Amino acid sequence: GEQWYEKFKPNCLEQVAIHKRKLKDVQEALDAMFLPNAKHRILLLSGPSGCSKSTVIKELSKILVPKYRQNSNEHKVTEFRGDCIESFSEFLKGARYLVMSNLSLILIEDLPNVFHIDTRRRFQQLILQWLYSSEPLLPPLVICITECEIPGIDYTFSAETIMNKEILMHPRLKRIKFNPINSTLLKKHLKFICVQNMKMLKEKNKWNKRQEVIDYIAQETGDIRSAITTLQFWATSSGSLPESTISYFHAIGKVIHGSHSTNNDNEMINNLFENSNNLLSKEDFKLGILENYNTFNKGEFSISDASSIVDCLSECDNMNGLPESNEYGLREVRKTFRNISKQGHNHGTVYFPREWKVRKLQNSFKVQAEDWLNVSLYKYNAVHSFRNITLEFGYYAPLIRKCQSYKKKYILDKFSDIMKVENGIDVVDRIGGPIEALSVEDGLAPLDHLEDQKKERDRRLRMLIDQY
Amino acid sequence: LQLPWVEKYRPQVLSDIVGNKETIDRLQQIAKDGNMPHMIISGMPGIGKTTSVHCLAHELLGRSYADGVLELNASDDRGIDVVRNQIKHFAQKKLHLPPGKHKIVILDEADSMTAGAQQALRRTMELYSNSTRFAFACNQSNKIIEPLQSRCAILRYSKLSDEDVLKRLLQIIKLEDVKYTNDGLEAIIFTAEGDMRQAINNLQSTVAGHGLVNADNVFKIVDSPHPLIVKKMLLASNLEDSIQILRTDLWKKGYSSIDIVTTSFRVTKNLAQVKESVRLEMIKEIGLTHMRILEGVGTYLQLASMLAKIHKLNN
Amino acid sequence: QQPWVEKYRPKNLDEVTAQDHAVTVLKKTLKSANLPHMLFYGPPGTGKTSTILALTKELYGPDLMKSRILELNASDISIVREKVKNFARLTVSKPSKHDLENYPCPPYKIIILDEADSMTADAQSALRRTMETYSGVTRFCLICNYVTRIIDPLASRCSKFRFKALDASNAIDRLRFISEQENVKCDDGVLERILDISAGDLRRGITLLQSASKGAQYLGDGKNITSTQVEELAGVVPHDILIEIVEKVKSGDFDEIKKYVNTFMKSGWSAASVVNQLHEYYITNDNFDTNFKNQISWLLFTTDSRLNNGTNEHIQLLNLLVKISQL
Amino acid sequence: MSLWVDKYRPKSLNALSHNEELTNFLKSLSDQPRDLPHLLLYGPNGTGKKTRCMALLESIFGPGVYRLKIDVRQFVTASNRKLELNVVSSPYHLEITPSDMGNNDRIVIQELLKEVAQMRYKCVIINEANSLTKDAQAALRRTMEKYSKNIRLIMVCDSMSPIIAPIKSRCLLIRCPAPSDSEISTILSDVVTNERIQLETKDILKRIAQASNGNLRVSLLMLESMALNNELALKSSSPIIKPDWIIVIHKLTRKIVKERSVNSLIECRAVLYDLLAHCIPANIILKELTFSLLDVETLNTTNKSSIIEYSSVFDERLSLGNKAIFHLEGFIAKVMCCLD
Amino acid sequence: NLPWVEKYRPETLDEVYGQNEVITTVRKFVDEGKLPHLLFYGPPGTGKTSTIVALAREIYGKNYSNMVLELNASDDRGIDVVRNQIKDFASTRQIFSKGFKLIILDEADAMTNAAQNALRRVIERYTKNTRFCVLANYAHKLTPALLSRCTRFRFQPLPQEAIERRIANVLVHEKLKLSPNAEKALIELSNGDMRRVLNVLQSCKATLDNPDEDEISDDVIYECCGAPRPSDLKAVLKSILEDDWGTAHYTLNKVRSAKGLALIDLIEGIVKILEDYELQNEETRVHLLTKLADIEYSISKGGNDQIQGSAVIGAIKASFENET
Ligand SMILES: Nc1ncnc2c1ncn2[C@@H]1O[C@H](COP(=O)(O)OP(=O)(O)OP(=O)(O)O)[C@@H](O)[C@H]1O
Ligand SMILES: Nc1ncnc2c1ncn2[C@@H]1O[C@H](COP(=O)(O)OP(=O)(O)O)[C@@H](O)[C@H]1O
Ligand SMILES: Nc1ncnc2c1ncn2[C@@H]1O[C@H](COP(=O)(O)OP(=O)(O)O)[C@@H](O)[C@H]1O
Ligand SMILES: Nc1ncnc2c1ncn2[C@@H]1O[C@H](COP(=O)(O)OP(=O)(O)O)[C@@H](O)[C@H]1O
Ligand SMILES: Nc1ncnc2c1ncn2[C@@H]1O[C@H](COP(=O)(O)OP(=O)(O)O)[C@@H](O)[C@H]1O
Ligand SMILES: [Mg+2]
Repeated sequence: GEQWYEKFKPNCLEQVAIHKRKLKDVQEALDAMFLPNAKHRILLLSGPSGCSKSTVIKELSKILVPKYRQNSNEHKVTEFRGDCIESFSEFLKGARYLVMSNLSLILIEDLPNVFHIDTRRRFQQLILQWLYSSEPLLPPLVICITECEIPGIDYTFSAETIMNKEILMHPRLKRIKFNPINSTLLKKHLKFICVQNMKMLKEKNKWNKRQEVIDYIAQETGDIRSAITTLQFWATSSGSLPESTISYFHAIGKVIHGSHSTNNDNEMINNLFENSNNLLSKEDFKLGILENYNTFNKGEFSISDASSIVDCLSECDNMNGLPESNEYGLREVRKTFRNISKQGHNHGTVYFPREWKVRKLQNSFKVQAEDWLNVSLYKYNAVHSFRNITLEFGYYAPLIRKCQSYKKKYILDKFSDIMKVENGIDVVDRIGGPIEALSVEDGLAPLDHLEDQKKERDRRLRMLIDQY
Repeated sequence: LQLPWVEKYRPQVLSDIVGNKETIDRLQQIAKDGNMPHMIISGMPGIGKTTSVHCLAHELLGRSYADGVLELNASDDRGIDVVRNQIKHFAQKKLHLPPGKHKIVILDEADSMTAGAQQALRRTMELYSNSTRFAFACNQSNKIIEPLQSRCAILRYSKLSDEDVLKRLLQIIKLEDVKYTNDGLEAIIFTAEGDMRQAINNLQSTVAGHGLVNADNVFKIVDSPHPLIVKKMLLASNLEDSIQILRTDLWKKGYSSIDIVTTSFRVTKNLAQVKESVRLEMIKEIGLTHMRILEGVGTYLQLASMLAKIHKLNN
Repeated sequence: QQPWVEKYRPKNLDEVTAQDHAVTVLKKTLKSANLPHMLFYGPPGTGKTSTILALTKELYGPDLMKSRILELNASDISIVREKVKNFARLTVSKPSKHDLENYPCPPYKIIILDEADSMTADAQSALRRTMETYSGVTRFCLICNYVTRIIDPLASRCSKFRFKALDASNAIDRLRFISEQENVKCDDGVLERILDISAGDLRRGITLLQSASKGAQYLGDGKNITSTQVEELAGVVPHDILIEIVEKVKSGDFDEIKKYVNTFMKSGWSAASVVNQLHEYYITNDNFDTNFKNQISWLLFTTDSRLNNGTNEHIQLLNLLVKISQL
Repeated sequence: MSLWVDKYRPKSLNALSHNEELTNFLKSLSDQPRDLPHLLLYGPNGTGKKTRCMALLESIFGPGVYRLKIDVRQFVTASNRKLELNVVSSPYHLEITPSDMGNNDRIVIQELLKEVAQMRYKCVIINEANSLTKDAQAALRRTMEKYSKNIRLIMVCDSMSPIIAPIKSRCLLIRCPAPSDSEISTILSDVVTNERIQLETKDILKRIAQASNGNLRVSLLMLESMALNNELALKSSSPIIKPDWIIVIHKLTRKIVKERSVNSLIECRAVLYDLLAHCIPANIILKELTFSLLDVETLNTTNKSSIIEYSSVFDERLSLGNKAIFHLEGFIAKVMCCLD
Repeated sequence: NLPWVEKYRPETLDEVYGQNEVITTVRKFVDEGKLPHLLFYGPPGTGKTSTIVALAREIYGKNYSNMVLELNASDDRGIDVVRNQIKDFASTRQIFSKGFKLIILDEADAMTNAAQNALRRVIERYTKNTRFCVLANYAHKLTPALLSRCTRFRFQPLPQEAIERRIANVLVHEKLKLSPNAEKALIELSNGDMRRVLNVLQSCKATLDNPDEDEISDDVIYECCGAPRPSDLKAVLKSILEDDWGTAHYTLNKVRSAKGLALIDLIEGIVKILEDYELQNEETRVHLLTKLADIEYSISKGGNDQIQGSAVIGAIKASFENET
């Protein structure tokens, strides 16, 4: 019945699941805080779940509190509970006495009912009063916040929404942001828990296949507690426990090639819809059909059938995702392909839609167009619209600049303006690349260079600003 | 006065539960394992989510079911503080139990509530984690914050389907001694749309208000458009007869255009004599009519045009 | 300065022309000292707004009126409902001695919802509920064009006033008087052209006259308004271009029609205006038989529907012209 | 140096050379800055509407509006999302293109106009006003009704039909016809004289203007490209450099006319994805494809009529659709079926 | 004085007609006196509110004011205010402390789902002290839980003879004169809803110059309801069917301008009138319906009104050409 992570909770500061950089930064900040003439009174840690926020604080406190305690144990962290049945103010007033020989770190992981506006205002006022307190001798205050949202305070409960601007940018408040545990540390901790449970693992004969699952756990999430719970559940369970691409392949094949177990189109359509509604609800399915219908008879069918299929797909698209649209489209596809099926099925490779690649290329084109617009504005005092860039300046201007640069290089006042072209900050290649064709995405590629392109654009913008 | 039929004879063991066989098998293997982790149940309500949780509690605890189970709506009192107080009073109560087994708390309807109180519930679970295991019921898994799903295991359920709905209705009628006919059960299943609770409520209402369970008797109480009338209207050989049926039996009875088109689509989805081409053409026409209605033109002329197009298709 | 529409609005009730029945009924209601909910309907630009404003000015007075009168367009339901509730809940200010000396200021406020027919059924039901809640202290005046668009429960709660379309004589006299007062020099047929373009709507006619006067003032020439400037301001394609388009359609050659349309699209004239002018030319012509008009009506309707969805004007116009040429 | 398109761009109302009546009207309007109304210039793309707006602003506020700066003003959407739209601003006026946003353009317009009004008057230039959403147009109407005193609107559009009636009533409509071939040739000849480009014959400028199809911007771009590619010495046999995507569409038209098969349909669909990846609007692609098909001399009247019907129908489908590929492929398939 | 809707509201269950089944079913509750949760659903203006009020008056008696709280789910104040009012009325100690308390909630179907779950929770909380009679139009839009917590009662449409006799009752208690054509038009427009019938009758009486010696006519009823007059629609149809294009266009425009008749309303009226026509070829009906539906859909999105009217005329003419 007892849980594993509680049994094997960290005992020292060396087995804490957190990166060394964050641990060192927190330790240094906390040590500087304990100094008599400290600069921060409240230490605010804010991060996602399972980041060892309170655990690291407790481990550091166990060694730090005795150092600064004055002459007059187990009261290292006087944590406050948000379900104690105005309590926060009384707790603050009581902790105020916990100074000198009564030194005790204060930890506020659990927060009070801050949903109502009045409660949030009271909490903010109390925090501001604590920060404005003139008492030279005050106890440490540590506030740990876990970030979560469900896409205002209702939408998100991050640090930004919990305290006002005066506290967010307070000159005497240190805010630290944690990071999820990396794969290596999680794997190390999981294998340590294993090394501990070797006895039961050998008794159940699961020692040989532990490495086959641990990696998956380490690759699932960076939450130490959740990973340990999952490992314990897997070790305890005697069964086998853990797709979309296979379902997509089967659905596309049944829609186009058709099923053999059931000869009734209506029954197959109804069963497929009932069993798999989410897969067909997404618009991409239609695109997939458009990308896969030509595979029927390796494209050896009359153009009339293809025209009818495409017209139906367009009509279904115009229906704006109604339940009848998918029914109608699939029934057209099945009926059309059944009338020209010779004897059997030729299960060709299923190709995913190319829409995602087109969207990525469009995003890259937009980034390049923005960079070109910035360069034009900051080097020639010219402003052009996005449509003009896509239609007119996308091709003409790069060609002109390339010709001018080639002439400049060949030469080195008939060409005086030509040599003024600066190779470094002038676009000479057509924006978006040559317009030749786009190949089919045979590979899975369920889905970055966009971030690198944006960084490059920012660097060029800074260079132009320096020039300007 | 009289209690609802559904609550009177709710299933007591996982065997009676039907549908989502893989999830039932997972619950059974968890029960026989003797160690029960946290759950996040998701699915459209009325498919034995809460009932499955209570049946799992039955199979796990047994005699201490009433002393180790607490169902909370989480919004009855419009306050999370009182919910936390109740959870504290329940968990903190000292009851000796055999090793391994832990108390079970069900927090129903966690999807109609904000993220901050989800974090508060996560903190409460973390504090009371060695004695109580939580089963968060919700309608959407993604709505629950990421930490909650990371901590717990997600259980995805789906509709019970007509076969199992009919099966449970046969047992309910057998134990209730209710006179029934096949068309009545078909009508009950059609109105239920996969919801067991709705099916049982409709059956109870039909048995109370009327006697023999017939389609006419069932729809005298359901109040939804009659599928047979819609089928006759759609399959009427002559256009004028279909128009008259639509005007009299449907339009003058107050039925909305959206309901009429939905019933027509549902009827067309299941037909026998209509050819596949005719069926899909009718589906296309119904879909266009639905799109037109949803955009603002919810008038009778749209339904008349749909009927005329359907009749032209049948020619 | 100020738009001529509000500047030259009728002051009192007797200044409203060609509205004898509605004006007389309104005066009878005013004398009765009981103001029920009002629903004004009629073709646009007939003085409904002017009539209601004159009625209010004769009830509260020139100074007090501004406190008891609210005006809303009823377009886009929560917002308008909130503004109406806020206005109604506000306590009525105290009338002054002068206000009570010559005006029998009723103890209620008036809210005028223009374009009431554009509201949906749910919006009209919400408005009816708001009226019922605040019927004691608030009187509503719904201005619309078609009374049939108002749901029966809402319509039954308001006394209805029908406004007749203004005759050409009254509109032309009004425009002439405005022009003389504002010192506007126009050629013969300019005012009639403005009336024809506005389809009898005096609001649009006055706006177009003001725009033409501004253009003439900018020109700096003799400042004699010409029909060409009025059509240019109103966006009406010249009649000669329409005649050439009709001749090309009669020719029937696809290539010639395509070239003419390509040349026309460079002028910038809107295709909707061309479609409307072609509809007017064809429907009201005695040289075409019944079948030709049957077909042209549907063709023009389809082209207008396609254009209203945000489609390429060139393609739609070319398709329409090709279809008409093939009739 | 600066491109010839921008190098010789007129910077004053006196530098204009075509549509002299419009120039005189603008000069008269600038003579009384106080009573400047809200202007709506409508006309074909590339005619010089923006140039006329700039000239009017220079005449009114003086030669200071040509100094422009770009600012990234971020805002919050309805769904609490961070939106970014760049704004081009001058000391006396500002330029915004709400069409770059899309459906969520009302919020940006409202925020920008309110901020500008809060800070004689400032001129807001609404680029691509024809593509604004109806709710955005209603918000504009509200701003005109409220903040007319401090904000003056100068909206330039390709088409006037999409503009709602109240905006037309409240604004001064001005048509901007495309320049004639002779005027384009004269402008190109002036550029040639200023650039020392040898011309064997003057018909080169006429051919360039004809190829541009009334677009002065594109005509100047072709002139510059050909001059640079021909060692600053044009000849009668010098090729006309057309947009690359136009040539791609012409190749697609030839392929469709020649090969009418399913594999040809797949290849054309791939070409369509390639064209779309370069941010070319679907409607523009459809229009260019239809007009290239209609220019084929081997097609009869019935084929042309069917092609134009299908183009109109599929343009309507594109307007009310979500994915452009479906409608373009359907149009191509219908054209192939009718031709075959 | 008081609106005729409440002035003539039934005082006892014996005054409820056309709903004999539900009336006899509920006649047991007044005798026994134990009232469980109820759910009255049916088309509007059939007596659900009248029935519940009569039952409450018969049960409680003179304590109706302090033992019956009537609320509307579509009130101007937020639904949270309605929940707070219900909570205040239920929690407060019973002044008389005799029997349960009744809360009559109306237009419950219009609520959102979450509001319906909230109502179900409130019902569960105060089961022993408060009894709820949910009044709605259709039960199918209610959540299954609320439906299960309440006993269903369906109100059938009122018989036409009942409406006739109630109209005669109103016209005899109120010194008002109504012509047979006017009464027929009022019944047709109401579609069985008694609320609208009474409201229209009261409005028509108000519009009458001297109600003591003046009689209401069908024209008065149509003006009060603001509905298209059948005579105008028939004249427009006759002009379209038996006159040239100029005459038909002029007649349509004149009628629409001088009667404030929208194009959509004219199309619906013409379709309703034509449904009674005896056609020879069945394709004529299909063409008429399809073309008119397309025209109405286009009008819903706006466009040119003159072109739309000409399209209606041409569609009617072309469709009727098939008759010969
Ligand atoms: N190696 C480990 N490192 C960190 N925590 C561990 C480890 N092993 C077990 N745990 C337990 O996992 C949980 C993670 O620590 P802690 O709760 O302080 O982090 P957190 O992310 O701030 O938590 P919460 O989401 O509850 O606010 C604690 O219960 C800790 O006892
Ligand atoms: N498979 C089933 N067999 C029998 N009863 C069921 C089944 N599914 C749902 N029910 C009925 O639905 C009610 C609640 O079930 P459930 O859906 O788990 O809770 P909720 O409706 O609150 O989501 C129970 O009273 C039960 O009788
Ligand atoms: N009956 C009338 N008598 C005098 N002027 C009128 C009349 N009707 C309209 N007008 C003129 O038309 C202009 C605008 O009227 P408008 O507000 O459009 O009326 P409505 O709101 O009824 O359409 C006013 O300035 C007014 O001078
Ligand atoms: N009157 C003119 N004389 C010379 N060049 C012009 C004239 N009008 C426009 N141009 C040229 O056209 C180019 C683009 O015009 P633009 O302002 O984009 O027109 P639009 O606003 O219609 O798109 C400019 O670079 C400018 O050089
Ligand atoms: N069953 C009935 N018997 C007699 N009168 C009725 C009946 N139903 C409705 N009415 C009449 O209709 C008017 C309003 O009824 P209403 O309270 O709206 O019923 P519901 O709430 O069912 O719509 C009443 O004044 C009443 O005279
Ligand atoms: Mg923690």
